[PDB]
This record gives sequence, structure tokens and C-alpha cells, in this order.
Amino acid sequence: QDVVNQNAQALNTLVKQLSSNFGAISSVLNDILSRLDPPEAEVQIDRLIT
Amino acid sequence: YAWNRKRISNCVADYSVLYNSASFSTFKCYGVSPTKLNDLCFTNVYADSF
Repeated sequence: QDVVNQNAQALNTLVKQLSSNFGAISSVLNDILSRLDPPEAEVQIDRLIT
Repeated sequence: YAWNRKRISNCVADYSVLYNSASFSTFKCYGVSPTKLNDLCFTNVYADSF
């Protein structure tokens, strides 16, 4: 059971990492790409991708 | 020293008028693109005047 438990935990934390800002204005990328021009959305998306 | 605070809510606007008009010259927005405030829309808006 413990290997399944570990794999589910790893995927769970990987998915949950998506809701994270990581120093950006908003976690969801389409938001920041919709409320910014390309020149600064580039910086925000760059931090998110990093 | 006595700034006035006014509400904006339950209303529809067109942020084109303020931006494009040359009367308002000094323009700068922190975290929001100017041309895009036509499509971005906000829960409540606070206007401080002085």
C-alpha cells in the first residue's frame, strides 16, 4: 500500500503546486496574460515558468 | 491631508474615455495594462481624490 500512497502523495503535491503564485501577480496564467501587455506579462510568465 | 473616498459599484463604464482623452495627461498603472481595463472588470472600485 505504501508505494501507492507515496505516488498519490507526489502527484497530489505536484498538482497542488499549480495554485501557487511563485512571486507573480496571479497563479493562473491566462489571468496575468489577459490583464497585462506582452512586455510585462513576459516577466510575470517568466517567473511562473521558472 | 483630507483625501475624499468615493465608491464605484453596481455600474458599467468604458475606461476608454479617461485614457484616450488628452486632458488627463499623467498616466501610470501598477499591475494593470491601460488599454485592457475595457475587458478586465473588478468587484468594487475605490476613488480617492485630492
